Amino acid sequence: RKAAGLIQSIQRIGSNLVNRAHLITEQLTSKTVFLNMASFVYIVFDPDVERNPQGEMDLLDSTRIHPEDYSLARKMAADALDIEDIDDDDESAMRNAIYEMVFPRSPPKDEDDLTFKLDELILDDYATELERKHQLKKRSTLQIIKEELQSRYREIRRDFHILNEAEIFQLLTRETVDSFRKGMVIPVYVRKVESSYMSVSTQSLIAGNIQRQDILEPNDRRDPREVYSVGQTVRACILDVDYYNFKCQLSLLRQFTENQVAGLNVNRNPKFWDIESENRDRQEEIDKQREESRESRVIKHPFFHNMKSKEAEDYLAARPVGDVVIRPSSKGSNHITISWKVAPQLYQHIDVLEENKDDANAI
Amino acid sequence: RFQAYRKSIKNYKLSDVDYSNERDWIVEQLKLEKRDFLQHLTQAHSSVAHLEEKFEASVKKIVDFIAIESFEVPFIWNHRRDYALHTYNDDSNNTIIVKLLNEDDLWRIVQLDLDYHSIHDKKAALSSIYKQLDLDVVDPTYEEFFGSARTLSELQDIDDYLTFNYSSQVKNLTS
Amino acid sequence: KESIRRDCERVLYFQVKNSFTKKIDQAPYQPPTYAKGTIPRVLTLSFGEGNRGDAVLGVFMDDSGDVKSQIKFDEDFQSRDFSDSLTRYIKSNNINPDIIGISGFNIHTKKLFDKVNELVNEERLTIEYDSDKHLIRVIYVNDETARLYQHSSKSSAEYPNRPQLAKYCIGLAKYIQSPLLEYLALDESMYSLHI
Amino acid sequence: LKHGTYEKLDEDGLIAPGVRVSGDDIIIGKTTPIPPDTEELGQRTKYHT
Amino acid sequence: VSTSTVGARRRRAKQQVDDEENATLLRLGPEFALKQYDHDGNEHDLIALSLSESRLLIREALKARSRARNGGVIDDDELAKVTSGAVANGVVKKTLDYLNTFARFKDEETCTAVDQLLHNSSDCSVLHPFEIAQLSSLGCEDVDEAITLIPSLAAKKEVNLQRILDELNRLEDP
Amino acid sequence: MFFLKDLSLILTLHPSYFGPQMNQYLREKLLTDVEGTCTGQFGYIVTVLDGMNIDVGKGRIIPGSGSAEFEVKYRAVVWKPFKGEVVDAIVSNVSPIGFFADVGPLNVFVSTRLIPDNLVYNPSNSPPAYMSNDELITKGSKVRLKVVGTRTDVNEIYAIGSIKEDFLGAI
Amino acid sequence: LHSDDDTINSETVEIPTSDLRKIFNVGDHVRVIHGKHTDDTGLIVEVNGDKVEFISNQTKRTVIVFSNYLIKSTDSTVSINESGRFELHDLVQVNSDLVGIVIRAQKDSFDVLCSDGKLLSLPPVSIYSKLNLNPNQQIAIDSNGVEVKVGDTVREFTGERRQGTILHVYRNFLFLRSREIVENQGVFVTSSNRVKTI
Amino acid sequence: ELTERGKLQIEPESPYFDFKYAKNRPISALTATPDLYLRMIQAENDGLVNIK
RNA sequence: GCUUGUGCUGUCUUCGUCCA
Repeated sequence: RKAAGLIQSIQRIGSNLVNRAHLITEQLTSKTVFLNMASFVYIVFDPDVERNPQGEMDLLDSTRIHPEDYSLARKMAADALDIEDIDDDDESAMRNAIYEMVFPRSPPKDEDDLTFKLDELILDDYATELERKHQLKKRSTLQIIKEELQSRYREIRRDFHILNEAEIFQLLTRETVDSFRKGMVIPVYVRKVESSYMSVSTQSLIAGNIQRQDILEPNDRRDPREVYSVGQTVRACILDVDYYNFKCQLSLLRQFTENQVAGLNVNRNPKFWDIESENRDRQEEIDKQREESRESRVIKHPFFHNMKSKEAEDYLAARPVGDVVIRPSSKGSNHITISWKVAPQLYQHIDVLEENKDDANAI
Repeated sequence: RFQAYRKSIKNYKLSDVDYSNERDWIVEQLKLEKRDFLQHLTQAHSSVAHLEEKFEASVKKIVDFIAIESFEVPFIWNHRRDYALHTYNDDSNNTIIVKLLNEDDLWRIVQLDLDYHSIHDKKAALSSIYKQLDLDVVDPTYEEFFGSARTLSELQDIDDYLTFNYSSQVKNLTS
Repeated sequence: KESIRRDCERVLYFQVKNSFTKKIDQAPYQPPTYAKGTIPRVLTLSFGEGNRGDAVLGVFMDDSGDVKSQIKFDEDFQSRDFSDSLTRYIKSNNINPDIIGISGFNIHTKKLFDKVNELVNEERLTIEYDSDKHLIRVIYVNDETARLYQHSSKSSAEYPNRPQLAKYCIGLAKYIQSPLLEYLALDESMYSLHI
Repeated sequence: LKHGTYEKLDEDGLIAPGVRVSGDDIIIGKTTPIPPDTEELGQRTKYHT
Repeated sequence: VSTSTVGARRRRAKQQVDDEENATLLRLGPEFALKQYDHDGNEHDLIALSLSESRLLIREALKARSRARNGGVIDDDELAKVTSGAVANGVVKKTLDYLNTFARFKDEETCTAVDQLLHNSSDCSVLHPFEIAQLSSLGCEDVDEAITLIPSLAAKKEVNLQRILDELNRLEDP
Repeated sequence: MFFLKDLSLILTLHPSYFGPQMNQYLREKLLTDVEGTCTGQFGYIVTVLDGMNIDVGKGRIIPGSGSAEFEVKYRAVVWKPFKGEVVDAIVSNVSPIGFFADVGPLNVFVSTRLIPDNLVYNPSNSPPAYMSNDELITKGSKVRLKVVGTRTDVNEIYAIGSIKEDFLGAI
Repeated sequence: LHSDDDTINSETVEIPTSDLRKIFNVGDHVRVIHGKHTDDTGLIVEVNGDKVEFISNQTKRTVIVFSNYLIKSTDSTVSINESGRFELHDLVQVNSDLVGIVIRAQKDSFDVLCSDGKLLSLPPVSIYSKLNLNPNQQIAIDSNGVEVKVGDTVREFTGERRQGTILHVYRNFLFLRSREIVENQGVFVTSSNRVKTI
Repeated sequence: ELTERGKLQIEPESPYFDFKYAKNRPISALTATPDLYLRMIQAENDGLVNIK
């Protein structure tokens, strides 16, 4: 909100800010806000436009030096030029000295400006005398003033970042080099099938390759063309990645595609991991994967009755000797038990094995 | 940005004693958070005595700048860097500069400055409640664990202690 | 639990702040024999998705930030005609790039990058300051901000008569010229980036 | 386009006498112009007009 | 999904003010009207249920279903896990927690006495069942508090509200 | 508020299930499709009474598709909030915009504009809370609120409460 | 008219529209007629005379709009067609290394379900791009080794053993649509290794 | 410790699988890896796990 | 490295075909 108000105020006054002090003299900003923002906003200074050192514009308004240190910077510049008629209270001579130091009228051989004379100054004694007289800690401020005077508003940022192989791969594929590396298993779309090599394309268009020793199982002897076809998609395990050429090698062998399940380096330290609870939970999960579905069997036959063994015996009790009843067997849907009355309160159960069954309920 | 941070603060201008307590609290909090850095400073700069005192003075000066002078972190980092570092000359006359604080530590000091005012409000409310209790003789346990209290959890514990042991006075003022 | 949560949130906050600081702390690309921080003259190229139909669109931005001479190439980029057109375009007197930036949507961009780099190396296309001569640099450009720029209504209002891929090229060139301001132009959208 | 074949047409869009024709095959090829879509976003030789 | 026993309700032209749901005005809509019909079409009254009655009914039905599914062979978690459906399990768990943390009457005999007091009373013979459920559920302590929480009871000043509330508090286990 | 209602459901059965266990399979399908569901017209169905002895009748064969359609009538316990009703609640989450409470399966949201001003939200508190001089409401604290508005969704219900009136707030 | 007298409440009076002002009660579903918040619905919370405040349904936040821009509409029934750049159930690239599926769509926001299950609410502009994956890329392989295409119904065996029909495929993750999971309109994310084809 | 929801839904794909059966992890070392403890808390908020 | 495209008018008038 303050920025928009400042922009509107500048556009009211004339869309041009001559000097840093005009943020206070024109009532544009308050004291503390200006004190914060003075050295972080700058006004570009063109020496060809301002021929007057005593002019309204200021050299140091194009630097990072705060306005409270302008007289400090001008005293540094005046003392560096070996001037001796200078007095601290004479601001005009200070401005002339700094103007002739930063924009000399007759620069020496192969020197743009007299800023190189600043390196002869002993800033430590100046900071010591400042601390003694005025109780100001300004040792780093003298260095900042020196660096800004030698080159007004340098580029302090790091150099432009240039992408490496991993960054280029991540940029072009959106797969990091962590989620696409050796040992991982991915589905690949087969594109070419040959006698000795196979060419596939992954989901992110990275061209894969599989060799004869990695297509077929060791016990297999059939030709690769008979085993796979173009357009089919299969699972494969990564054996090498070329992050520069966007090419990878894969293997379709069972030893690589299926066994490698624990792809994460989970710290299974016994003191730091509950091994026994994990084993019990995994065993219970296998014991739940063993669950199966089952149902009764229905058979259409005049002497067939859906009864148990004891039920069949009781049913045959009311019937004379020689009558026959048929009941399902406990050994499975492929077996049938036939019970016939041998004698009063004596029955024989005979198991019959069925072969070439058309259906579980069929005969 | 300071107005946005301090918009939720009911009253920001602390008294002198409360301000000194705030400075001490921020120094203690930074000492707790920066324990490894202080250990590295003590071990690797053993030849210099009382560097932690210089660290305390620097943290207090940064808190002084932020609270009284209302300087934001970039201004302090750029134009007040001499208060955030210590220099000395070794036996071989070697000029050595030690960087006590960084920009992230200045932001953390801003965060602790913002955080302490909730503690101050809670402590003021607890002291006011104790005043309305109006004990004939000051409770040694209350003052003992109220002087050393530095987190709102301990203030909540003291509040629970007071509302339990002096429940009759609370009922009279008013389960 | 609350105390550890607050401490870990503080640590993660400072880590995210440092990561974002590493993201946005980039100067503009410095052309050779010029002082650091000087804005370079940029030429950006992209065919888009890399499909059969897609043509290459180019945008040239000078050091003053003004877009100049957007062009459309009407030939297969794997042919000699595209190479001749690009050689005539770069060697034109009114265009003097300091760097060539290339970015795209998939791995087909590698073919364009290799083609442009090989053409620049073979033809010896040097920087024209109009002495020591240096070849123009060809790089990959991170397009974090360009993909959001091309859909922004501000870009559409700025360039009403231009397609989306032209806005993508302008975003890439602006990112090369000033990464910080391009991050700032996202406004609320910069919190959705991968920091 | 239609589902029939176009390989029996000549350069001028007309079939020649003596050629075998089956149902739906194209015997006269004719096109009408259409104001192009936003395909000027870049389609080197494959933008429909 | 499920359809009520009340049907028809075709298009007309008149519009009425007794159509919006409102607890204060005792306008519960057509599907929750005072007069209902069973599967046989006979007359039926709206059946409100307090948290004690609801908790007893849900516990009884759930334990009956659990006993039936186990071949006829108390914990809320296992009883909730008896039901099928993860979202259903979460819903019944939330209801069990809500009922448990606000159970005014955890005993069958206390709930029976409360229901008999709130039904057989001469003053309560005019009280709406929703008012009865609200009084037995919210556990109010004062006539003014009950009137403020339940605006419908303000117009029924012929009810010995205070002594009924004191009897409810007495029956409530401290 | 809980109620007893006579509800009906239409159940369609594929011909592959035309076996002796048809009635029990229909019963379990009805239980899975009714228990825990939320219908805006009725509210929340929590349990079905006499769930193992529900009459299903005779199913009608749909012409042209073979599948049978069953009309199953049952009595179930149903809970539905009403506008202008005061009920108890338990706070589940605290936020600057307001607090979220749970009334059984229903989640009720109360905005700050329906909360008294003295219950200032304290985010520094552990856990964060809306606290006053004599009141402190946080996660898990008993609250008595009055339902003002109810929002009906396809298979969900959203309620809005208020605590600005008397005999409300912390309990 | 409504008044304490019953005989007055049974009378109908024809009144010009120029002397009528709408009455908005607290807790009523109202739909915005015109303005920046057009087609926003919700429940009225505060009635400050001319200005009315209401908690929205789409953004679920309080919105202050003048009473002249409100119509009492008990249901939203907002259609999101001809908006944004994203159809419902689109597989949208959130950023460089994030992807998701649009679950619900709004006038100026979207709800995205990530591959890991986290839900996000973003403006349309903040979405990086839309993934228009080719049909050959949109193929995965189940735990048995049988190919599963979009539209094939599959049912898990690990975990909760849920079932759904394939809606989108991203790497090893399958976005499934299901009837019984009403929590996210049927959309739940599982890896292809967890499912078996039916 | 795992709830039933956690007992089922904690699959290898999930980010919470890293700490599914963790134990004897000191509090002093939690601040070194804030993401781990934040993920634990977020899993707790889902009702899958309980931090004890 | 190279891959295959996915549809049709309306309204009248006249002349005819098989019965009636």
